Amino acid sequence: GLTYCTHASGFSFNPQTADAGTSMNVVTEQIYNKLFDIKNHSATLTPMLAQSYSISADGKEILLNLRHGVKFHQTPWFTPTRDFNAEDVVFSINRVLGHNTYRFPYFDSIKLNEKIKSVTALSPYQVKIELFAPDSSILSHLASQYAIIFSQEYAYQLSADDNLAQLDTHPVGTGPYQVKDYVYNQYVRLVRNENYWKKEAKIEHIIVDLSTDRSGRLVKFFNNECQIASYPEVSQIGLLKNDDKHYYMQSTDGMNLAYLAFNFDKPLMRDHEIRAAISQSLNRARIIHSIYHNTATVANNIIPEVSWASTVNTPEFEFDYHPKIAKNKLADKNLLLNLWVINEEQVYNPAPFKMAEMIKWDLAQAGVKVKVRAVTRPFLTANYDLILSGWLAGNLDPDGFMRPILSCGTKNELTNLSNWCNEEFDQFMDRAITTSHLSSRAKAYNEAQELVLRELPIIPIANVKRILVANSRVKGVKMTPFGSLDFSTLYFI
RNA sequence: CCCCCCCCCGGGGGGGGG
RNA sequence: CCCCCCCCCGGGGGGGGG
Ligand code: HEM
Repeated sequence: GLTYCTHASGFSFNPQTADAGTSMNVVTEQIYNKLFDIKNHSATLTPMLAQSYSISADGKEILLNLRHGVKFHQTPWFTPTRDFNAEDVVFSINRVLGHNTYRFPYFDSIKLNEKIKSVTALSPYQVKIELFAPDSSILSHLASQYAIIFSQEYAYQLSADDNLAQLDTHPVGTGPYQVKDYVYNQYVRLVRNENYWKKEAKIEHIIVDLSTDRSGRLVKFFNNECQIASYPEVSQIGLLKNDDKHYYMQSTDGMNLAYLAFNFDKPLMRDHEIRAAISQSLNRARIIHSIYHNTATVANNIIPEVSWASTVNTPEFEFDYHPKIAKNKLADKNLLLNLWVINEEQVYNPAPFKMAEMIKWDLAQAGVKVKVRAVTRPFLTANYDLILSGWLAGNLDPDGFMRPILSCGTKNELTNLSNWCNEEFDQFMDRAITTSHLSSRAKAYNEAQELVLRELPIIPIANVKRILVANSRVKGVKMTPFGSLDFSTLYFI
């Protein structure tokens, strides 16, 4: 038996209804399968519930050849009568599109229904996707944590009794692990799926512990009630070592960006002169040590270096810390600005309010008055001059993170906190998915990044590392920038 | 119930890359 | 740790014999 301890913050049996850029769902990574997986810095489509695919010459039609003999979980709440087929695929994508099955933040922010025309079953083992125009990002989005396949047989039985809410309370998937029992925001008890379509899970029983706070997580670990500890307290990390023979640490870089956005609804914030000066006033180097204790990189980029689309070696930032230039342009302007901070646990921010004080301090030195406000996620959904946020993405295709944050389509949404719209940026972004090749795609993505780093719609603060601690007994631990953790590969020695 | 071909999975052996 | 070929096992589909 293995125990995985992590935060109750962001816990869901459905990453589709969850707010985008906030989590990597460690639970749905084990109980649900996608059509494809992408687990390499080359973005190679690993076939999962889809054996293979082919794209029409014009680029507007994708055919998915689905795997045979795949069966859904046999749980107390559901007992399947048939194998996985095209009907389960058709139901799952049509739901997020808003089409006949007979708010999805991620899929809304990438505008899937504007990408996809139709998803239809040709054979029981063949699905046809119609596209409005060629999109080289479609299968990467269907390779993401958000594109899990649900049971059509289960949803038909649930819709029979108005019970379709149960889908997210009592799950049924094709994953290597199966849900046994749980208590909300406390624990999840997983059991190995015996009739899995791939190499079977090595550990029969896994418990996902959500109960303990960030501080007492390493406490529970060293008390041996916890064999893998995820997201530990940042100050506690500097107490640990890599020499120890009873525990090891594993870090990973990726798309985990903390940033500051300018509200472009504020006539002052639409001024490039003040935006470039505010950035010059911020000592982002000093923030990385006080907030992240060497578990982050000062970010002068939006696309991480682990992305296939990082062809720029992140050049020197033209609006980096210089308080003398900042003091001149801002003090004489006599500015007072409302800085909002989302009051929640952030994966890109261990201490978001502490950082908001360090920003309030750095800006006062250059003659800017900042008034920080603790704001809730739904209150924001219902005014700020600056907001402190970020993005965590496993999908390292910049269509999945740069489009939600900076595109015109998402301006009046929670994803684009800048309320920015640049038709030249949208130009590069649209171009980057009409071309199918990585050379062509990375060129347009670096052009858009270069535009973002000069127009300054956001100030990138940190390149954050996801950390975990594991016991020496536990082998088969592989932390990747591409997703959560695969519990299938875990085993004791 | 017995026998071919295709696809997929798992295992073992030979070869190739860090 | 990643990738070829051979062999074996299991599963799914098409074909052939009582
Ligand atoms: C490789 C170098 C290792 C050294 C030098 C080492 C040393 C020790 C020491 C000194 C203790 C007593 C507590 C202490 O004062 O540290 C201990 C206990 C223990 N060690 Fe190790 N250890 C090593 C590797 C491992 C590994 C790989 C495991 C995997 C299980 C392991 C499992 C344990 C366990 C479980 C205990 C507690 C008693 C027990 O469970 O049998 N050790 N070891």
